[PDB]
Amino acid sequence: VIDAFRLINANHEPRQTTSNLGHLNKPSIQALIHGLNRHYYSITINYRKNELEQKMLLNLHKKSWMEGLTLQDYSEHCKHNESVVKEMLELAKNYNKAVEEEDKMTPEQLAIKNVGKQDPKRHLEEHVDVLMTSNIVQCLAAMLDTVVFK
Amino acid sequence: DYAKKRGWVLGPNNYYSFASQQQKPEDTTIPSTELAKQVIEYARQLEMIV
Repeated sequence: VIDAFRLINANHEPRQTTSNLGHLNKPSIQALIHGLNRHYYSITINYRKNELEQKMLLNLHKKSWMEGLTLQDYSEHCKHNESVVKEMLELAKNYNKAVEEEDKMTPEQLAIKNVGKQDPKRHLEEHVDVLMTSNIVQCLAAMLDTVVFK
Repeated sequence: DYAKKRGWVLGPNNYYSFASQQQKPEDTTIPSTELAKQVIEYARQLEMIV
């Protein structure tokens, strides 16, 4: 949240419009209350960058190469998989219970049905996504290392 | 004559080893390129917009 300002003399219109560039911001209610377009006017802020600035900003988040190929302790990986599958078991029980509903439910009541109560379908989808990502990544990294390192 | 026709080693008299070992294939090489391709296909199907 940033803005640039300049004042208006005691005069007419403060500025001349030779394009649409000025009228693209929809000045905020707070600024209008506190004196925008009456005691001062705004100026558009632009963030022109040079090539080196762009490259450095992009490179900021780049990680070391070894981190990419590094594997992950197999004991911890198996423990995490086991924990998530055990959770998915109870989530499947609850999902079976929930599917039996949704027919004995008012069209409006369904929306407020999931307020303060767990959503087995959503949690199952999230767990499936996390498990798939982790296992696929680990298997692919293992194979890649198997070939690269002799 | 039939022993000669077949590929029988003709060891001791009336003693022809059949080499039922079949080379006993024990060498294993961890097929890695194909497994990597399979997992990458899994990822492609998971990510692509159907």
